[PDB]
Amino acid sequence: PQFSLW
Amino acid sequence: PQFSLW
Amino acid sequence: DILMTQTPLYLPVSLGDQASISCRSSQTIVHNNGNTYLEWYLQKPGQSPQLLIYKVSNRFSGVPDRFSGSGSGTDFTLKISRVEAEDLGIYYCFQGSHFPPTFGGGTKLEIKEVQLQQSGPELKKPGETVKISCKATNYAFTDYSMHWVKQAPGGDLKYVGWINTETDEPTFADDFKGRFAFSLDTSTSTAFLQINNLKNEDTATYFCVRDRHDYGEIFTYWGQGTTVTVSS
Amino acid sequence: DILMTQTPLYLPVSLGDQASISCRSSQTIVHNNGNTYLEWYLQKPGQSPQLLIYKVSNRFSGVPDRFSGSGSGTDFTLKISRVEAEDLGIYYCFQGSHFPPTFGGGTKLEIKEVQLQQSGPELKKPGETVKISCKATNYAFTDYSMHWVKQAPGGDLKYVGWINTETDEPTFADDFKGRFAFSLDTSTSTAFLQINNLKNEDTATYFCVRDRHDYGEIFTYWGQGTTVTVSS
Repeated sequence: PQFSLW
Repeated sequence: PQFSLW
Repeated sequence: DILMTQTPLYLPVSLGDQASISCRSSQTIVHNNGNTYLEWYLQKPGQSPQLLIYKVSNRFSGVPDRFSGSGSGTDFTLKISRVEAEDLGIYYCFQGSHFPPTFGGGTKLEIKEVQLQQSGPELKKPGETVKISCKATNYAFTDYSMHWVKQAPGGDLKYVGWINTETDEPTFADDFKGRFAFSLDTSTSTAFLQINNLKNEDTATYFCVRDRHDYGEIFTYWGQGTTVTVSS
Repeated sequence: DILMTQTPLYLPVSLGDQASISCRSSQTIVHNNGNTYLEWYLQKPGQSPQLLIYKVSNRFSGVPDRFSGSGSGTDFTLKISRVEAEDLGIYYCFQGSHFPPTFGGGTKLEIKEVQLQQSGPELKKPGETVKISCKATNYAFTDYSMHWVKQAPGGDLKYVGWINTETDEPTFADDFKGRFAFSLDTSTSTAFLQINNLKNEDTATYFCVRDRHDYGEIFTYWGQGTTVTVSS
């Protein structure tokens, strides 16, 4: 999944 | 000996 | 801005000895989701950093159990019960809880299928432009984003940013808002980093990196790196 | 002038497997004396390169027969019949037949009495000067010349030059004409490489190397290297 943290 | 190849 | 401060700078040891490394962050590092993304990496000269510990105390895959991570708040510690030769190199702590992710400055331990392939070394001259490529094999290229990390001459590691491989949207770190462009050629599962009008300070090693964040792991897979030499 | 194109840049392998690495020269490398000075080196993580094969197919003393070199004309190959743990590292092909001698870009292989002692790592600001030293032990210093090799951050190797230890005459590869100077001190059996006006492109590990060209070997003994970090 694409980066969802920042 | 001193380097002589070139 | 988060400062990662590691103690000691150099750690001389005899093989078989215990070793302990400390790392202090300038702020607490708990993520809004409740997780603490504090990781530990080991990098051998000329190789790329390899992930050892994630989420503070969990060993990454393939990592032997002599490595242990602990801590909380702003104090973190990496322990090696018995130091073996394959363990020597520079250890970096890291926080990914708050953007931009930052790396501690490193500690040198010394004696008394996912694959990312990058383009070869680039001998350039200022003004020139460089296109670093990173071929990602063994997984669905559009499934995950691609991160880029810069390693400065003194070994300092700095986050450049990342690009959404589906939407193609690049996100940058303030220090790379300039002459830095992320692109991709999904038809070859490649991600590129663009640097135009190169300068003396661009000489660094550029690593493309794959995250495994759905596992609580930030920088899990690193390319071997591309050093952009500039004949300033 | 002679390009050595080495493939592959990366070779992931499992122990027990075979590995083959190739190198193609842009021009023929037979020496007017009939010899072909094509060598293969292995650089283990955290060590200096070591000679494995010389004159195309001859194994250096102590190198296991699991390693064999072959080829002629412009195409050469190093084969490892079965990869073992101690074989991991970066392999380089090299031609020492025509000046300046040249190195292939390297192949990173990874799992899926003569002594030369160099001065220590130096952290310097640009514009400064550094004088790297290399002390020869166990042979008569003025019997052999002293060669110098530069290894940039990304691992690529570049020849700097050599100094005749009897006539005190130096010879530089075109890319190092100007800011580099060789000198020696026979009272201390020491050779020096001085770099004026430190630039970003000078950051690297510099190796002093001893040849045994009269035995058919070009770079037989390497110093441990001296890292020069130019922290602008």
